[PDB]
Formats: sequence, C-alpha cells, structure tokens
Amino acid sequence: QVQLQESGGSLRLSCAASGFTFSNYKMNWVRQAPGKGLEWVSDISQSGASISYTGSVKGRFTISRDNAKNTLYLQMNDTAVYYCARCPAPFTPFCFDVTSTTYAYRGQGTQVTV
Amino acid sequence: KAAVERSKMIEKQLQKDKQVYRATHRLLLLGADNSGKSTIIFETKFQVDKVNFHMFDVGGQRDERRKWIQCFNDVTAIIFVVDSSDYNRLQEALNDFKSIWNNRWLRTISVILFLNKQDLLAEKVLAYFPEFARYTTPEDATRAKYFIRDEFLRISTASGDGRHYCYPHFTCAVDTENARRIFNDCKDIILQMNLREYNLV
Amino acid sequence: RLSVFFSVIFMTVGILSNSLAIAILMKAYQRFRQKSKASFLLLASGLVITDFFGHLINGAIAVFVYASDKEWIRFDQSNVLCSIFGICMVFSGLCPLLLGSVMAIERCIGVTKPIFHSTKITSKHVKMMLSGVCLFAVFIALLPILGHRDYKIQASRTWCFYNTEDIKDWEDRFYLLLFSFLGLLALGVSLLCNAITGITLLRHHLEMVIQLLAIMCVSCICWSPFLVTMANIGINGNHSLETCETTLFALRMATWNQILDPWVYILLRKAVLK
Amino acid sequence: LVEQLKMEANIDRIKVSKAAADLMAYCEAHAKEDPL
Amino acid sequence: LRQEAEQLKNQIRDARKACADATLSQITNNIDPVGRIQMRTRRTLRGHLAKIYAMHWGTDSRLLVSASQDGKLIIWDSYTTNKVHAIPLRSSWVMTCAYAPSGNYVACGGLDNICSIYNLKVRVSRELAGHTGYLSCCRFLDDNQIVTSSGDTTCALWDIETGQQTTTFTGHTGDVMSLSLAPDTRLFVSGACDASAKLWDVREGMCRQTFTGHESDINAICFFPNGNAFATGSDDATCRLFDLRADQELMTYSHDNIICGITSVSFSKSGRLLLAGYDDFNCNVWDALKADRAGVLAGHDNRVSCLGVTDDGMAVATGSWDSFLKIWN
Ligand SMILES: CCCCC[C@](C)(O)/C=C/[C@@H]1[C@@H](C/C=C\CCCC(=O)O)[C@@H](O)C[C@H]1O
Repeated sequence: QVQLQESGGSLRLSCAASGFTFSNYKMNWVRQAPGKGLEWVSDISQSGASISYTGSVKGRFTISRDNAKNTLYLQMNDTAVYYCARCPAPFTPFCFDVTSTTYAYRGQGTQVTV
Repeated sequence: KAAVERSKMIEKQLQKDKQVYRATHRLLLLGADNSGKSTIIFETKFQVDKVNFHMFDVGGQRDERRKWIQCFNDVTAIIFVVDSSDYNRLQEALNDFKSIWNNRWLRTISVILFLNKQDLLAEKVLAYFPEFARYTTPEDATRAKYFIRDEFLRISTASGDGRHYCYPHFTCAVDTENARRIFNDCKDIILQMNLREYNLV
Repeated sequence: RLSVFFSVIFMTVGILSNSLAIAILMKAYQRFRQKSKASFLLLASGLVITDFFGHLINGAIAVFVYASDKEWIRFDQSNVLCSIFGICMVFSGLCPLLLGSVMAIERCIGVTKPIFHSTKITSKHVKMMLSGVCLFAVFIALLPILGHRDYKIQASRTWCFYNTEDIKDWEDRFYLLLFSFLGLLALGVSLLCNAITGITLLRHHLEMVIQLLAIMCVSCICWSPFLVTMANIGINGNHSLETCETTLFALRMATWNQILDPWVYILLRKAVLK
Repeated sequence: LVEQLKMEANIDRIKVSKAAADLMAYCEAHAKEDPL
Repeated sequence: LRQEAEQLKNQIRDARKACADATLSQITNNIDPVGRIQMRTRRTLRGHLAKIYAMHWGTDSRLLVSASQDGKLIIWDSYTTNKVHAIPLRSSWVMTCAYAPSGNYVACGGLDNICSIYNLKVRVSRELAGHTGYLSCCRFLDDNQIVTSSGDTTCALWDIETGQQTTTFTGHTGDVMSLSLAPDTRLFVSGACDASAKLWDVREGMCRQTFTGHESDINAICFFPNGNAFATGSDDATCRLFDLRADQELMTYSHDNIICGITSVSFSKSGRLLLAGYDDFNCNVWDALKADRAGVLAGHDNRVSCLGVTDDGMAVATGSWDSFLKIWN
C-alpha cells in the first residue's frame, strides 16, 4: 500500500512516504490553485542529483529529500493545495502523469494560503 | 498437404503487406488542446513528392498516458505542437516536451517541434520566465520566439546525443509549408538512421 | 625466395579477421534488423563470407601444392586440379571487387537519396543483387572452361591462372583484358560512389568520411598493381611486359586487400573496437 | 470506498500455514504429470 | 470520510497481520529444490512484420494466435509451424488477443476502444463498443460471453450475441492492464495501474477482495492452477504470489540484479514453476514454492511482450518485440 502524507500549511512542507523504497524514485512537488488545474512546482531525482524548479518559484523555493528518513521537504519563502507526487516507476528520470486529474501515486495534499 | 499450400499463400500475402507497410511513414501528433494541432483516434493521410505520410492524433483516452504511449515506439517522428502565444501554459508545454524526450521507449524517436500561432505571439509582444531579461538573441535568421525555441532546445540537447534530434519550426495558423518541412525533417531522420547503421552505432 | 609461409600467414590472418567480422556482423544484423532492412549489413556479410571461403580454399590448394615439392606433374594427370584452382582464383579475385562496388552504390543511394532508399528498394532486391553478383563472378570464372581453353600454371609454378607466359591466340589476350577491365571498372565505380558520398557528407559524419577514405585508399592501392600488370600483359604479348618477380608482388597485394576488407569495413568502427 | 472497505473487512481469513500447505500439496500431487 | 477509510484499512492490515502465523518460504524449506531447468527453443514462428503485442494458446494445445503492431492477427499451428490464418485489423494499435475455448472465435482490441470478435467458422462477427479507454485485455468465458478490461479503470462482461455490457466492474483507480479467469469461470482477478489487484464475482458483479502488495503498476496477472492463488508481475521488477483464502501476499520473486519491469507471467501445469517475461529481453523461471530462479529463457532480441503456457503444459510460447514467437520445451 503506497502512502504519501503531506504536512504543513515561509513554510516547511513535509511529505512522509511509505509502502515503497523511497531511495529508488524521483519525487515531485505539484500544486492545484483554486479555479485552476494541477501545476508542477519542483522536481528532485533519487540521489540528490539535478533539481528542477518552475519559473514562477525559481530561486525562491527549495526541495530536499531524506532517503534514510524517507521524507520529502519543500522550503518556501501562492494559495494552493500542494501534493507530493512519485514517478510511476523506479530508476526512470521522467515523471510522466504526476500532474493528472487522478494520479494513483500522489498524496492528499495540504492547503497553503498566503 | 493443403495446410502447406494455405501457409504459402498466407506468406505471399504477408510479403505483399510487408512491401505496403515499409512503403509508408507514420507520425505521432502531440500537443495540448490550447495549441492548433488540427490546423497543422484521428488519422490524416497526405502525400509529399509521391511519399505517403500517416499522422495519428490520439484523443479518445484519459490524461493518464504512460501506458498507451508505448504503442508508438517505432513511429517515424513525433510532431509536437506548442502555443508560443500563451505564456501561462508554456511551462506545461516544456514539461510535456521533457517527458516525451526522456521517455525510455521514446528515446530513439525524433521530434519535429512546431511553435504555432506566431502571429499571436508577435501581436502580444508589441505592447513567467525571469531568465528572459538576461537573454540575447542568437546569430540566427529573422527575440521572444527565439527565446522560447532555445528553451525547448536546451531540453533537447541536455540528453539523448546522437540517438534522436529535434527540428524546431515557427508556424502560423495560415502556414501552408508544414508538410514540406515535415518531409525534409523526415528525410534527415532517415539519413541519420542510415548513418547510425553504417557505423554500427 | 619463395616459401609456403607467405601463404600460411595470409591464410591465418584472413580467416581470423573474416570470422571475427562474421560474428560481429551476425549480432549487428539481428540488432539493426529489428529496426529496418540492413542492406549494408547483408552486403558486408556476403563480402566477408566470400573472403573467408576464398582464403580457405585457395590457401589450402596452395599449401597442398607447396607440400608436394612443386611436383605438378604426378598429381594432376588431366590438369583438373589446375582448372579448379584457376576457377577459385578468378572467383575469389572478382567477387570482392564487384561486391565493394555494389556496397559503394548502395551507400551512395542511401546517403544522397535516403527517402527513396528506404521506401523503394526493399530487402528482396538486395538479396537478388547479392546473388546476382556472386553468380556473375562464378560465370566469368567458369567462362574459359565453358569455352575451349583451360587455366595454365604460372611462372612461379605455385598457382593457376590465365595463360600469360605464352604468345597464344586472341583468346588469352581477350580473357586477360576482360578480367582487367572488370576489375578496373569495379575500382572506378567504387571510387566515384565513395567520393560522391564523402562530398555530400562533408558539404556520424566524420567517422563515415574517414571509413570511406580508408576504403578507397586500401582498395586502390592493393588492387591496382595486379590489374595494371594483367592489362599490360594482355595488351602486349609478354614481349614488352614484366616477369614473375612483380606479378607475385601484385598478387600478394591483392591478397592483402582481401585480408584488410573486414577491418576497413566492419572491425575499425568505434563501437566495434570497444 | 468506505462501503467497499467494510465489505472487504467483513470476510473470514484462513491461516497462512494452511494456504501454504494446500499449495505444497497440489504442487507435489500434480508434479508427476508436469512436462516442464 | 478519510478517517473512516484509514481506520478500516488499519483494521484490515491488523487482521492480516494476526492471520499470518508462518511464511511460505519457511513452510517450503524441507522439500527438494527443482533442478536447473534448461528449456530449449523447439520452434520459431516468423511472419509478423513488427512487434508482437499478445498471444493466446488454444485449448486444443496445438493452435495459437498472435497480434502484431502491423495490424495483423495470425493463427499458427505450433506443431507443423504452418500458418492457419491471417486476419487484417482495421486498427493497427492492438494490445490484446484471445482464443475461444471452443476454437471457433478470436477476439482482439486496442486503442480503438473496441473489442472485435472474428468467427473462424474469416471476417468480423461482432464489435463491442462501450469502453471509454483502450482495451487492455479480454478473456472468453464461452462462445457467448466475454470479459474485457480497459484503460478507463473499469472491467466489463459482455453478451456477444446482443453486443451489450451485461455487467460492469468498477473500483480500480488506475487503468486496468490485465485480467485472468479462474478455472471454475465463476471468479476473476484484475490488475491495474494503481498497485492493486481485485477479485471479482462474475455472477454478482461486485469486488470481493483487494490485494495491495506491489509498489508500481501491475502489468501481468495469472491464476494458480487450482484457483486458490494468483501471481502478479509489476513495474517494480518483482513478481508476487497472493492467496485468496488468506487474502494476503505469500511470496515475492525478485533479485537485486533486475531493474526492469515484468510484462507477462504464467504458471506451469502443476504450478511449481512460474515463468515471467521481462523488459531485459529475457524470461525467468522461478520455483514458486522456494522463490528461487530455476532457469532462464534467452534468445529474444527485444523485450518479451507476451508469454503463455499450454493447457497440457507441454510447451511455453513467448512473443517479443523482435517480431518472433518462440516455443520452448
Ligand atoms: C586474383 C586472386 C587474388 C587472391 C585473393 C584471395 C584468394 O582472397 C587471397 C588469397 C591467398 C591465396 C593465394 C593463392 C595462391 C598464392 C600463390 C602462391 C605464392 O604466392 O607463391 C593463398 O596463398 C592464401 C590466401 O591468403
């Protein structure tokens, strides 16, 4: 049972993962703004390697992953529901359907109002 | 034995269908509903210089597409259409292009990238990406359009060297030269495949 | 200053190179065959197979002749062995030249006109042209036997070829001229097609140009002396010509062409060398 | 989803030892006529 | 509602943990290991112009069917290698093909969202059209009923004579990739792209149990010969065995050298051997009880897309993207 639980709502959003080998997948941070669709914020690989950010938050947000603790952190310093999403398969450098209306490997999300 | 006769007839028909199958080039058309894909499963068959092109637009499934995309492993090219006019969804198009480019089962397929609706972009420029301020136009032919093209080309050239190539084009809604461009990039793709075979790459 | 060693080393090097090329070509043919028609791979496979078989047969016959203390008299009463050896020599000389010209033409078409090459050639045509080239080489080899004359023993008394060291009728001169003209035509066609391909690529490109240049240089250098000598002998009546001292050298150079074919065609690629 | 979870939780389960024992019994009884 | 669902899931997990007293590996520790299985390629079926996507053995154990990327559906005689039939498809994006137990019909489907049913007596006889996603799998119950799964996260039971969905099965949150019929033909199992598998009652039409052990999408599902267990292959490079009566996973078949997904699974006649096709171009044969790799089937130049074991267990057919079907014994 793959489970992703988001906490937090400057902020220190956390995502606790279970039901899969955390240090085998590429993690993403996504949001859904009111009256809009799911938008990709950030992306981190499986070994702290190359990190990507979206234009709207470039340079302002940061992402990290604790493989030993199996957690995903997003430090921020707009109002939306934030989700931590997982790549569908391990050892692949591409998350395909993370920003989909019904994605199986995405958490429940946490609200952030600014 | 009549079974051998039936098998031989089937094999002859299969050879004929092999000729027909190899004499055709198949293309996968991708892009968001925002872009003008149609103006560029729906099947479009056209001919350039007595060469047959069959383009497929798959729009009958859900937005989860990591499983039925693998059906297009041996497609000749992926025509990716992007609305350069809308800056709001430009990052979505960039992420879509990156996912298509870096897919394991699409890592040997070349992409013809169309930057559609260049008239709307030109109108909008005359009276999202903070790196645009620290950008200078290249020594190419005849700034925003080339900035977007370079944004796509950075992803294209980041990975997949020598296996597949990206062919950017600037397009309008009333452009009539897209078929010729597709023909030329397909010719270059075939040449690259031949060169990779001759060198045992 | 003649010994069976020359033949033995040439045999071993050619066989080993062609076997390595055959294995690499089989693997590459499977891999590239589940992508398109591998016409170049099929032609290269035919070329290396022909080179291996010619090396084996001709070297075996030469070693048998050498081991018999050059006693050409009391082992071939009807000169059947000499005719067979001459047929094998002519086939193993002609087949690589025609095959190389065919691959040059195919690669020129596939580079200058890739869409036409992919859509209107197919693999049945490639197999048919390979078989036709082999059959044409066989027919040209057999033609003197299918006529009236027979292959003679050369001045070195170690190989059988056309009648050269004799002022014969017009038949011997015609046969020598035919062999020389076919070889030179193959060389010229290969040169022209490879030059066109290299010019098109210049105006994976660098490696392709390098291998084309190597193919041209090796083929020309290693096959021109023998064809020129044969043409000179055929045009004249050996009254104004060379002797066995240079004919053997030219034959050795042709042997080295057949040896170096797999290396300049298959084995010198970056992926293969890895 | 709640009703389906209740329906799935409202069933009886056989111990894992019994399931493994039956799997072993079937495999050992039918291995005589397994060509592979 | 989320709290209640979480509590119910926790209760189910606690019940499963209480039920599990021993392990399958511990139970199967005193039995003799299966020797090194060395199956050789007895046949090679050629004729498909592109990648082979699916195959299905006939119940007569001699004739089989295969679907290809070039929109071809070829029925082969496995013994004599001769081709029995070649059917052209309207759509060349097929994903599955099925053989009727009677041998008179063959079904297929794909990206067209249609299940096409052809009478071998060869032209189409039925076109079932109720799915809003690509048709991933289809299995015949008899000449009149067929069970299908699609990418719209639902399964269906169709009456072929009327061409209408007799029953629908809902509950999967991802695209359903495979299904397997029980030997009794009263239950079936389905695996989907949500790392979960479900057991469905055909007659009632309701989900019985849900099994969640895998980490990624499940591509293959197969049913144990006696019908009290099933095996699943997924994208996390592992295969798993689940027992219906215990309602929990029993054994995991994986090694720390496989980093590719599983595209197909199958069982031998006795169920002792589990055969799984991988994306690394090779097939692996595992000891089902001891979870040890009993052997390897190699000889395909591309990834193995489909895999099946004959009804009498006398051969294994594997189809790959290398456009070839290989029979192994
Ligand atoms: C016009 C024919 C060109 C030959 C090309 C070929 C057959 O592919 C290479 C051949 C060598 C063969 C030469 C036969 C006799 C040689 C004379 C004896 C002498 O030199 O004293 C053996 O010698 C070992 C082969 O390497």
